[PDB]
Amino acid sequence: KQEVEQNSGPLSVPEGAIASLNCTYSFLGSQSFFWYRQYSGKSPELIMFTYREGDKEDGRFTAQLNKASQHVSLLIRDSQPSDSATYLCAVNDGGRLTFGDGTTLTVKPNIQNPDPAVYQLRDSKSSDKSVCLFTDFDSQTNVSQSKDSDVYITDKCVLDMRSMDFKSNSAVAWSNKSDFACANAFNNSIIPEDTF
Amino acid sequence: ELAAIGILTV
Amino acid sequence: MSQTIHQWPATLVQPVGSPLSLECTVEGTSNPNLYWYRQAAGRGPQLLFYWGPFGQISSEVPQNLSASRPQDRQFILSSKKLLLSDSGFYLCAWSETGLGMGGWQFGEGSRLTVLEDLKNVFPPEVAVFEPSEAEISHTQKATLVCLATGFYPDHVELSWWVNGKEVHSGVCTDPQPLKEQPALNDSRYALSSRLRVSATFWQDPRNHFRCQVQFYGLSENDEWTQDRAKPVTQIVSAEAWGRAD
Amino acid sequence: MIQRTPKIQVYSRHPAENGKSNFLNCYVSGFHPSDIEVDLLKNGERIEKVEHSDLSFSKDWSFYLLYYTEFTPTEKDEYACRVNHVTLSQPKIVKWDRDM
Amino acid sequence: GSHSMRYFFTSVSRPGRGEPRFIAVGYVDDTQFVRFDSDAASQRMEPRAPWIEQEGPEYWDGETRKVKAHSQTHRVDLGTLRGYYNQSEAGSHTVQRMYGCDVGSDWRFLRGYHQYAYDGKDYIALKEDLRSWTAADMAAQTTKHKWEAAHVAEQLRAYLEGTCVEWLRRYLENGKETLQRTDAPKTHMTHHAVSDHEATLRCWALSFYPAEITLTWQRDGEDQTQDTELVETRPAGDGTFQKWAAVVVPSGQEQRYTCHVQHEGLPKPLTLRWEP
Repeated sequence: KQEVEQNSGPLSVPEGAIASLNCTYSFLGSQSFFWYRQYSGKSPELIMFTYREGDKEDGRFTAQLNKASQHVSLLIRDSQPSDSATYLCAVNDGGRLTFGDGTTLTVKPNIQNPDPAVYQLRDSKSSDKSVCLFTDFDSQTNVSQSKDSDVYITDKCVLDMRSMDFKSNSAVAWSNKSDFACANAFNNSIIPEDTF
Repeated sequence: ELAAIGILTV
Repeated sequence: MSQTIHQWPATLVQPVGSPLSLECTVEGTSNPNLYWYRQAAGRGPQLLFYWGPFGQISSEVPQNLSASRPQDRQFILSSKKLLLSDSGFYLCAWSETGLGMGGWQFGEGSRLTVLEDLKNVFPPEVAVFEPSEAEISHTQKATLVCLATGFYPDHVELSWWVNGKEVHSGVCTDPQPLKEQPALNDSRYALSSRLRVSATFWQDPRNHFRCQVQFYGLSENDEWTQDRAKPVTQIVSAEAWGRAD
Repeated sequence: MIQRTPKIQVYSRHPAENGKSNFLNCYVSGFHPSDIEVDLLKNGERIEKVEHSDLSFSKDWSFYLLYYTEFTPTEKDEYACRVNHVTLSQPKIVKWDRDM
Repeated sequence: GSHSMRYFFTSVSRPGRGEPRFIAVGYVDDTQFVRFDSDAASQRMEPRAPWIEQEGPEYWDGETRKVKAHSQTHRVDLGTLRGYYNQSEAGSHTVQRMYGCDVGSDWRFLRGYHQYAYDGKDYIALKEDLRSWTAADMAAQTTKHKWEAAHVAEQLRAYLEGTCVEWLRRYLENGKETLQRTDAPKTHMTHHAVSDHEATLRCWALSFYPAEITLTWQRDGEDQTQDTELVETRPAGDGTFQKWAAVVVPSGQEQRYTCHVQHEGLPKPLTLRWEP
């Protein structure tokens, strides 16, 4: 709304860096302040609250309140991809909380050994689709939407197979057209290796 | 300005 | 022994004109402050009702909505006749008696989608795609892909089950779905997720892989006119067994 | 539990002068609990349209209220304040002394 | 001069009727500026002074929500306290609360308060240092322990030292035409022998603001007096106050005695002669 204002983002921050989320409120009588984290499709989860000037640290999170300038901040230390979410600022303006619209944060993972590659997956009995997987690319590579074609390509997604102590980026593309080559798919910006 | 904190039930 | 808050149902798809009934329960405190918020996409939660332990304190007066508190720890949000506008993510929250720092936690929310025409509802078709031998050889890893396509409305829950156990490590599911028919107002959606395991773990034919998608749809008794089985709330899945080379 | 019996004072807003309007006041204080009956009497007849301050209390938690109403004092008229409370065994009438 | 802001809450349970009567009032110095009465039709925090009507609807909505929250917490307290004092549902009981700020001539924080009473007696209070609790008895120790677990005193410290003084300063500023004024008292001398001679005498003081006055009787002597009658300051209704102090003297006409009147704003300690 206008009572509580935050930039919308998406705010990008490298893995390992500090994310600084800001918030301004216009209700002079606000006596307490709160920060919630909200993962896509989920309800908000409380991070911290504060009712006094200065800083308040809770692990990697640090809320800062400055009443004179009516400003509230949240600093996340040693940011991680799992921190990717929308951070909500709320002000208590009586016996309730009034929220801002949040600032969406995206933490890009550090890919230790980028080895971009495009693979065509095999499908089960019913196979009207051909599926192409673009994976292991550097976290600096952007995957553009599908050209004026009836093929589909998802936005990049980040996975952490805690077992192999390894992180990976992925994008999936598919189509039911017969002329849909896997090498041609993803026509945008890279220097990967195509199988065969 | 009424208190909006520190007011709990006994 | 500690403080908790639960909400249900989790997701609802319901026609314009239908009645609504959401419930919220709290445990581990007594005489708490109870709140009902509504959250629209791209925005923060907005307050509908704020009840103190003995009654309503908030002055807002929504349309088609009413709240009640039949018991200390039970809070209800109702409507006798829903409007398209009532679509949203309904959230319940509590705070300790008085004005303090205790509480301020939300329940898990109730997503509601109100539709004008039910014929637009389709459950997802699910399909699993098995690893390429190439990836297997260029790296000792195998990535399965699940594809949930043709669903509407767009709030499904996808999960992978390896040997009857829900797994998370190595899982990557798209945050939001994509519209298959971008220019269409009522376009159906698609979502993908990947499950990456080791080559040695995939090759083993003893390992069972399965993609599951919980879909929320119409109720058994909703009005229906199409020549296809009513798309009620259901789970659509696709399986796959390992394959040595 | 503590119950405290009220102190009662009756006086006027501005200096009493026959013929010109002002306000008659009855100030009750130092009492507890808060329930209390206060009436302003006009020659023994209860004056209606009586207004009173919002309930409050002092350091010792004892309550105070100020009841009042506009009036026009004269030579052949006596005013008083009738007060009753749980601490009194009988309602108490306090007359309005011109110089008090 | 110094200034203060304070809020007074009273809740009285009325079993057999329904909810408790709840009355809340706010003061800046000796001037009431807001009130709330659970029986009023309004069900809103109401302004009782012109300078507070300057605040917008956001402020009123908030004060109204907060005051109702206070009310309901007190209603829970009434039930909890009966339990603590093992008393029955049939008896009417009272809970009271007061808190506020004091600031000096510099408008800087001097002291804060937050106290609670049950059935007219101290139940729990926040000590002068705003860090410790004075618990009346066993029941209050229970409360003390929970208020300590929840850091009630830290929260009140934030309110009393910051929010309350910041708002006190704002209010004094907004209503400088009224709150930051000083009305000099209109003094007089009245001594009637009516039936029996022996003359008396009291120092009158009318239409003065604020309510603090330290009038005393003495003739060419030091600050020591012995009498058995005097009147406490009382409200006039127009927003002003009026008080007097009596002392008995020898018969005849008006003798020679000095009255020491102390009041703020007043140019200098006034002492009316009137020897005729």
